Amino acid sequence: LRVRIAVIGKLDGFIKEGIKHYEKFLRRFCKPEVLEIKRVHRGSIEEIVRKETEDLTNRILPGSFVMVMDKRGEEVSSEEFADFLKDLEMKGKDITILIGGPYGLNEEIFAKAHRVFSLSKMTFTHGMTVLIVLEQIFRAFKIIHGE
Repeated sequence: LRVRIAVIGKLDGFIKEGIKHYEKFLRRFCKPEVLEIKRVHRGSIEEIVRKETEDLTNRILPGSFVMVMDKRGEEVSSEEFADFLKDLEMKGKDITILIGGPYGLNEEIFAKAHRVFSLSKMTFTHGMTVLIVLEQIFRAFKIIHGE
């Protein structure tokens, strides 16, 4: 079961340390991968967002369940998230999670998604989004597996 998180933007030091921390605990349940995508596009905000969105969509694992994180998406509790994960673990379906940069995402991405989730009414940075999602995945695998 592979779990890829593709994220636009350079991750801070503490964010990379947190990734390593959650990866160590997640390895008993899945194979996690965090891909950092270089915020190097120029032009109008619309063109920057369009190119960043293409960059994320080009990192979707083929045949995976795609979760786009966006505050416009549906809110979900940890219990609900665990149900989603239990279902995907039952199906042996890999998961790609996509996180945009500071200007947001282009619409072409929503048509490639199986679910669009909002983690809060609050705005989180790209790095904090990665940490929250890895911790929720860990939490969800613990709930499902008794622990």
